[PDB]
Amino acid sequence: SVVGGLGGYMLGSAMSRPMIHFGNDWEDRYYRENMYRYPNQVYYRPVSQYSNQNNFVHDCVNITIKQHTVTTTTKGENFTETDVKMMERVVEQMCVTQYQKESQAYYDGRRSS
Repeated sequence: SVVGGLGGYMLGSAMSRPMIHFGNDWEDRYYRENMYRYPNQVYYRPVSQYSNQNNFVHDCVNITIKQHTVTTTTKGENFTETDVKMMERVVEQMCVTQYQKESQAYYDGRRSS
């Protein structure tokens, strides 16, 4: 299964974008401009071999950014470490929450959810 070019991951739903302002006086305004460039969603693996939360998040901050750092970057996207970092933050935030949900779609079978 491949939701375009994943290869064998899930691809999440798209949601609002966190306002990431970093405590800086350029990184807020910088991100506020360029934020539309980022994937509005994240890639991931099933939590059914993870049990932690943060392990999953590293493993999906990996795949999401990796994909965009190879995939979009070959298709005439091109970003800096500075942008790749704003992506890093965004993906971290969105992925923790994707985890909380897919967790509630992994262990949930013992409840009604």
